[PDB]
Amino acid sequence: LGFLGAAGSTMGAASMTLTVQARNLLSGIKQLQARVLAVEHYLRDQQLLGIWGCSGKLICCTNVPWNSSWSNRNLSEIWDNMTWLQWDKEISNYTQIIYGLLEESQNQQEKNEQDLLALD
Amino acid sequence: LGFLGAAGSTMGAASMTLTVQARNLLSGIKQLQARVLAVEHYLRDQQLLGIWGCSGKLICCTNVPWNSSWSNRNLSEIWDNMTWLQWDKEISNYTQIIYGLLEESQNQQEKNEQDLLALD
Amino acid sequence: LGFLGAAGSTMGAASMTLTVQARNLLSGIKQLQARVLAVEHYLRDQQLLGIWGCSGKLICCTNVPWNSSWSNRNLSEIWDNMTWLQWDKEISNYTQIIYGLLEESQNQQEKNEQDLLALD
Amino acid sequence: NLWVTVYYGVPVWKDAETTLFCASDHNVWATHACVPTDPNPQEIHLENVTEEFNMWKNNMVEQMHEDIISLWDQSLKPCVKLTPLCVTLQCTNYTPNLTSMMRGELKNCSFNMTTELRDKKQKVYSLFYRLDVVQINNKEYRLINCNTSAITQACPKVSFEPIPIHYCAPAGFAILKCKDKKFNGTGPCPSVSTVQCTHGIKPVVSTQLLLNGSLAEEEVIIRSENITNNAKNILVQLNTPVQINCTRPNNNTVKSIRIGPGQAFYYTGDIIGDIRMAHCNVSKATWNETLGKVVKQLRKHFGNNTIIRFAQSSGGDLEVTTHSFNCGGEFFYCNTSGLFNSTWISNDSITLPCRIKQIINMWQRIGQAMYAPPIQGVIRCVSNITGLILTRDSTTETFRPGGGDMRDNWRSELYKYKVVKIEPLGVAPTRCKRRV
Amino acid sequence: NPQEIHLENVTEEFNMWKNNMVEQMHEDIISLWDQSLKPCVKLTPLCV
Amino acid sequence: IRSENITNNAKNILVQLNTPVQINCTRPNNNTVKSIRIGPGQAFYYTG
Amino acid sequence: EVQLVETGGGLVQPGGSLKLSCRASGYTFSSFAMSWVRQAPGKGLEWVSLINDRGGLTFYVDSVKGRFTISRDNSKNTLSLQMHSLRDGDTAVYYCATGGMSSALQSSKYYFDFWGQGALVTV
Ligand SMILES: *[C@@H]1O[C@H](CO)[C@@H](O[C@@H]2O[C@H](CO)[C@@H](O[C@@H]3O[C@H](CO)[C@@H](O)[C@H](O[C@H]4O[C@H](CO)[C@@H](O)[C@H](O)[C@@H]4O)[C@@H]3O)[C@H](O)[C@H]2NC(C)=O)[C@H](O)[C@H]1NC(C)=O
Ligand SMILES: *[C@@H]1O[C@H](CO)[C@@H](O[C@@H]2O[C@H](CO)[C@@H](O)[C@H](O)[C@H]2NC(C)=O)[C@H](O)[C@H]1NC(C)=O
Ligand SMILES: *[C@@H]1O[C@H](CO)[C@@H](O)[C@H](O)[C@H]1NC(C)=O
Ligand SMILES: *[C@@H]1O[C@H](CO)[C@@H](O)[C@H](O)[C@H]1NC(C)=O
Ligand SMILES: *[C@@H]1O[C@H](CO)[C@@H](O)[C@H](O)[C@H]1NC(C)=O
Ligand SMILES: *[C@@H]1O[C@H](CO)[C@@H](O)[C@H](O)[C@H]1NC(C)=O
Ligand SMILES: *[C@@H]1O[C@H](CO)[C@@H](O)[C@H](O)[C@H]1NC(C)=O
Ligand SMILES: *[C@@H]1O[C@H](CO)[C@@H](O)[C@H](O)[C@H]1NC(C)=O
Ligand SMILES: *[C@@H]1O[C@H](CO)[C@@H](O)[C@H](O)[C@H]1NC(C)=O
Ligand SMILES: *[C@@H]1O[C@H](CO)[C@@H](O)[C@H](O)[C@H]1NC(C)=O
Ligand SMILES: *[C@@H]1O[C@H](CO)[C@@H](O)[C@H](O)[C@H]1NC(C)=O
Ligand SMILES: *[C@@H]1O[C@H](CO)[C@@H](O)[C@H](O)[C@H]1NC(C)=O
Ligand SMILES: *[C@@H]1O[C@H](CO)[C@@H](O)[C@H](O)[C@H]1NC(C)=O
Ligand SMILES: *[C@@H]1O[C@H](CO)[C@@H](O)[C@H](O)[C@H]1NC(C)=O
Ligand SMILES: *[C@@H]1O[C@H](CO)[C@@H](O)[C@H](O)[C@H]1NC(C)=O
Ligand SMILES: *[C@@H]1O[C@H](CO)[C@@H](O)[C@H](O)[C@H]1NC(C)=O
Ligand SMILES: *[C@@H]1O[C@H](CO)[C@@H](O)[C@H](O)[C@H]1NC(C)=O
Ligand SMILES: *[C@@H]1O[C@H](CO)[C@@H](O)[C@H](O)[C@H]1NC(C)=O
Ligand SMILES: *[C@@H]1O[C@H](CO)[C@@H](O)[C@H](O)[C@H]1NC(C)=O
Ligand SMILES: *[C@@H]1O[C@H](CO)[C@@H](O)[C@H](O)[C@H]1NC(C)=O
Ligand SMILES: *[C@@H]1O[C@H](CO)[C@@H](O)[C@H](O)[C@H]1NC(C)=O
Ligand SMILES: *[C@@H]1O[C@H](CO)[C@@H](O)[C@H](O)[C@H]1NC(C)=O
Ligand SMILES: *[C@@H]1O[C@H](CO)[C@@H](O)[C@H](O)[C@H]1NC(C)=O
Ligand SMILES: *[C@@H]1O[C@H](CO)[C@@H](O)[C@H](O)[C@H]1NC(C)=O
Ligand SMILES: *[C@@H]1O[C@H](CO)[C@@H](O)[C@H](O)[C@H]1NC(C)=O
Ligand SMILES: *[C@@H]1O[C@H](CO)[C@@H](O)[C@H](O)[C@H]1NC(C)=O
Ligand SMILES: *[C@@H]1O[C@H](CO)[C@@H](O)[C@H](O)[C@H]1NC(C)=O
Ligand SMILES: *[C@@H]1O[C@H](CO)[C@@H](O)[C@H](O)[C@H]1NC(C)=O
Repeated sequence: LGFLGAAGSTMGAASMTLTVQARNLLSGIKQLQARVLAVEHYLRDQQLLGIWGCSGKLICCTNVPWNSSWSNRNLSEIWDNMTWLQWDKEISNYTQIIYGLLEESQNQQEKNEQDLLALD
Repeated sequence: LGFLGAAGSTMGAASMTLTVQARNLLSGIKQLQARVLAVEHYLRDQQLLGIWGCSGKLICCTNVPWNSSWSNRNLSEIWDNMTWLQWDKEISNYTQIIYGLLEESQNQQEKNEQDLLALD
Repeated sequence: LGFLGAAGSTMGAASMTLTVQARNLLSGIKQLQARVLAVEHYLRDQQLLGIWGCSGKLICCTNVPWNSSWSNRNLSEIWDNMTWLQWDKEISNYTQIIYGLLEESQNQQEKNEQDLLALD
Repeated sequence: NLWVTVYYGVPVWKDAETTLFCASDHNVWATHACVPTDPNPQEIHLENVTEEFNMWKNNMVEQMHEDIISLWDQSLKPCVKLTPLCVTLQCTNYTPNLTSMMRGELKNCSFNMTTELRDKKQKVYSLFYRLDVVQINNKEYRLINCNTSAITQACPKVSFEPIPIHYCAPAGFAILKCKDKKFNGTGPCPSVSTVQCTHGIKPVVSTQLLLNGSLAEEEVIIRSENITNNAKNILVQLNTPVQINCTRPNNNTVKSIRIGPGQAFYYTGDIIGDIRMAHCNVSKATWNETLGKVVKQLRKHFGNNTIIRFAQSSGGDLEVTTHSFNCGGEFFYCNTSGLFNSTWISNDSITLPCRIKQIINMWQRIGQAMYAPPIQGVIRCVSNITGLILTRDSTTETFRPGGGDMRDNWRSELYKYKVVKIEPLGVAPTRCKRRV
Repeated sequence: NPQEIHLENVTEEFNMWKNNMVEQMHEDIISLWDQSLKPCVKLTPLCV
Repeated sequence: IRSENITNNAKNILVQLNTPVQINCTRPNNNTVKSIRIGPGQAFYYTG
Repeated sequence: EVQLVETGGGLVQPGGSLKLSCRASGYTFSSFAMSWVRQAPGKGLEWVSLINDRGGLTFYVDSVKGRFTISRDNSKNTLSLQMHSLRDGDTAVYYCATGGMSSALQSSKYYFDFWGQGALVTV
């Protein structure tokens, strides 16, 4: 479909086009500043993915349970009957909570891994 | 040997010096633009490696079979009797095909991993 | 505690605040040059972590033994009775040796992994 | 038994020099050159961190100096170049019958000025201060700049009032604050905190006496690179302000003439009422207490039973022999020899005469002169004296006012701050072995 | 050969009166205009 | 002997020597230089 | 000065459950790994379970791996062991012990250090 072609498709359809858009995030003092800022934004998103334990991944699973209050919808009405723009709006008030939990979860897992590697 | 010291060596000899050259990819408006462009090129290559499922790796193996038409040579005449410059010239017409297959292969594997993590 | 809040704490206490400071590494020609340089430094540190086999990790274990001459202290007097600034000063003369060993160790392991994937 | 474990995000840093950016919230200094400030900046106390500071090797001062000069020069680019004024002037004494200290000051000078059309000339009469006009041989005079430099007329709509500037570190760097109360500018600080940006520092330009800015919290602090080397300046930070009330009592009437196609020159046309001298008032009791405290602290470096003598400055240009400052847009050069004369052996105000100049050669430079337009009416300003710049000249030590190097007016606020580079990567032994 | 990708089910709110592309176009055009007059002749001898 | 074409006579030929040839150049006149001020902070230098 | 005191029930019928606990004092609870060891009335000592200092990692002998749960609360300085099914072969005196593991940044243990009074569980 091309860049943003899946924007109007359902979440479970648009989830198969992640590489199409990922490849378009990287591809006159004000223009140079714009390029530097675009690089900084890319690196900040990559840093967030790294902190959560998701390095070379576009889809990564975590150990943070869904708390229902964030969204109490069925899977059959999110992935099959909703777009990513609608979902993003629906949980825009909770994105700074979930991310914090994700960071804490990785911090515990990373330390646990170290302890499992210290058993002779 | 140092940076590019293995350029005249065989592919199977030059494959042991990947860190020497990897470390030299990062190490006046026009000069600042040149530095920003060098950063953008580095990040684009890292993005391609990430998409293919190769994150913190210099040598990574994939699930795309060699199709022979790309090059029907024996391993004994590629790694032992050829340089990387000659190889790069030999398959310069196929690099945009192989990369596409690599992206598709990771997309299938990544989804398969998700499904294997949904079995109780 | 916040950014650098653990600077005066012991190494085994400060090791639990790595995400707090990692998130603060990314967050007018001279100012643009300063921003480009900050990006280059970030990428050089990430490249060193990648070469050593540590990609999306803040704590990673290696196969390089401690050689004692670098520091012959007990674990009980490093992690419990020392800060990271004191440790950094104590081994500042050896950081270019350890890193070299780390690169060599990964080079051997990466090749070994390839060989283990060529056994039918 | 132990293996190398790599940690990223380690709370360590090293001394570094980097480019800082400004934040702030017309004027010769401006906010469009800076970013918005943080309404709620943070400061993180480091409970067990002791760091070594050295205010005399702090590279933040050199950057502040360069940035202030660059802003000053940029603010004079879209303004009027007064090249038509390097002409012969025919001057007489404006009020020759005065018996006050202004006899001989303020000359009524006539000249043939250019106008909008290149074919015509305009006869102009204006008043100039004696210090701005050099006799060449009504008598023939020239402007003082014709000998060495061109004059740019400062834009009359651009204010010279200092605006606090906050210096902020780029990502990857941090600013450490001493937070000690008796810190003398060098040595360790056992109460270091981490900040993102400095407090707002007003770019106040002055000599001898430091006006406005921060005060010491517990006692007068004597700061010097060496103390025993008499070639260095001594920066005295007071713990109480001393109020100084400065005025320009003359009700000047300002006229404006067009000197070219879209350019105009401003000059003093006349003075309404009596002619009075500009001056500053400092009270005797407050100043005497201030000097008593300064002497008490000086005796801790040069010993007790040592006589401490204050004296007026000696030679050099008015920029260094007088107290130079900008009061409401006018440039005052106050004598100060009533403030620094005394020997200390183990409501009654002091009035300091002040001279005013219109041709300013700022930042110790030659070739770039500025003309300060006159300001209509009477000027009054009240400032706080927050510190002094002293130089040291047996049993008696003599201290004199010094100054003129503006970096010493900034290496007096930027003394508690240090810039450090964060080094988040490090290694340490653990018992953790990679699975392999 | 520029591309255009139709979004089959995307409806977006537009406001031409708050579109910041106009302010940039205005600034860029003025800057180009002024730059094109820099290496040219200043007619100060004509104010006669 | 280096040339883009050799046979095209419109191109230059760059000849790189393997030994230097020393050339001794002089301006034997003992010129006395004077300086006059031509403006507020500007001066012109000429042979007096 | 280290005191480890076990509490919990005694005799239950086959198929029931019991929650045992251990109160610790005299040392920093959160600084040491903790474990449970049992001794049948006529036998020697048998290790039953191990929990690390942070409570995140638990280990069991295969004979109880699917039946016993070990947990700790570092704010209450309290351990607990919840046993399900309760087989005849589980009759033993259970002891609370400090040691058996370390956390990579501490020196190795691989031994049990402090032992509690013990409590007898019967089926
Ligand atoms: C140390 O700090 C003190 C306090 O900030 C400072 O004194 C203050 O200076 C300002 C600037 O001169 C004074 O503000 C002026 O007050 C007069 C009152 O008549 C106004 O007319 C002024 O406005 C005119 O000038 C402006 C340009 O400056 C124009 O933009 C405006 O349109 C008017 O034409 C202006 O508001 C302020 O009143 C004093 N404070 C006191 C208590 O008098 C002092 O100068 C500082 N020290 C140094 C060395 O700078
Ligand atoms: C500042 O004022 C003092 C006087 O208060 C000036 O010093 C006097 O200078 C005159 C010569 O003009 C001498 O005759 C007096 O004896 C001096 N008095 C003292 C106490 O030294 C001083 O020159 C003035 N400085 C400036 C820069 O104007
Ligand atoms: C748009 O919605 C229709 C259903 O109304 C669907 O058939 C079509 O595939 C959607 N288009 C995209 C690009 O998702
Ligand atoms: C879910 O969110 C609510 C509100 O923030 C919170 O009180 C609750 O504890 C959360 N659930 C869990 C399991 O933490
Ligand atoms: C969600 O699932 C429940 C079953 O738990 C069902 O009753 C309900 O109708 C479902 N809702 C939707 C929108 O599918
Ligand atoms: C977020 O919270 C605000 C109230 O602060 C509320 O008006 C808004 O609707 C919330 N967003 C969503 C998606 O519910
Ligand atoms: C160059 O080729 C020769 C064989 O002709 C080989 O022995 C030598 O090692 C090669 N050099 C490098 C740097 O590979
Ligand atoms: C190999 O390449 C040819 C030409 O592109 C193609 O027709 C053939 O199908 C490829 N082989 C496989 C297994 O796809
Ligand atoms: C490649 O391998 C084949 C065996 O399948 C052999 O017959 C041929 O000679 C080899 N070619 C080279 C260049 O080694
Ligand atoms: C690539 O294709 C062109 C024809 O389009 C051909 O001339 C060239 O030789 C090919 N490259 C290789 C390495 O065979
Ligand atoms: C500072 O040291 C004291 C012990 O002297 C310790 O109790 C305190 O927690 C330390 N502060 C930090 C932030 O590590
Ligand atoms: C430890 O360092 C010393 C000095 O560099 C070296 O001689 C020694 O061989 C090192 N130990 C090992 C095991 O290599
Ligand atoms: C280090 O461990 C040894 C045991 O091998 C012990 O004798 C020594 O006292 C310890 N030192 C410290 C500082 O804990
Ligand atoms: C590093 O080596 C120098 C000698 O070259 C020595 O003076 C210094 O103390 C050493 N550093 C440490 C931390 O021992
Ligand atoms: C102005 O110019 C006239 C000649 O046009 C001359 O006589 C007169 O003295 C000049 N006045 C001054 C003040 O230079
Ligand atoms: C002219 O300038 C020189 C230095 O450039 C200075 O020595 C001289 O005194 C000046 N002339 C007058 C009249 O002040
Ligand atoms: C400042 O204090 C230090 C002691 O920390 C002392 O060595 C230094 O000489 C002092 N300097 C001055 C100017 O008082
Ligand atoms: C300046 O300070 C040094 C110590 O840093 C001292 O040795 C020297 O004597 C001082 N200068 C004078 C003139 O005393
Ligand atoms: C200057 O003198 C002239 C007469 O020579 C007089 O007309 C003029 O008013 C005087 N200027 C002032 C400001 O009084
Ligand atoms: C300055 O003026 C104020 C009134 O605005 C007065 O109260 C104060 O005493 C004066 N200070 C001096 C030193 O004259
Ligand atoms: C004023 O200063 C002199 C020192 O010259 C001192 O003797 C006198 O007591 C002081 N007076 C007051 C009121 O402080
Ligand atoms: C006087 O100086 C001596 C040092 O010689 C010092 O010990 C003493 O405390 C000083 N007295 C006062 C009152 O400052
Ligand atoms: C003022 O200074 C003169 C020297 O210029 C000195 O003789 C006189 O004693 C001083 N006045 C006082 C009160 O000390
Ligand atoms: C100056 O004199 C004029 C007389 O017209 C008067 O209106 C004005 O208020 C005076 N200025 C001041 C500051 O008193
Ligand atoms: C002088 O300092 C006091 C605090 O000591 C402050 O309240 C006052 O505003 C200051 N005066 C000026 C003009 O800044
Ligand atoms: C330079 O040498 C090449 C042979 O490598 C030849 O083809 C070319 O014509 C020569 N050019 C000149 C100018 O001699
Ligand atoms: C210039 O060189 C080309 C070959 O590159 C040759 O064919 C041509 O004839 C040359 N020019 C002339 C004038 O001979
Ligand atoms: C040029 O000629 C004049 C006389 O016309 C003479 O005075 C002058 O010295 C000459 N210049 C030189 C450099 O001889």
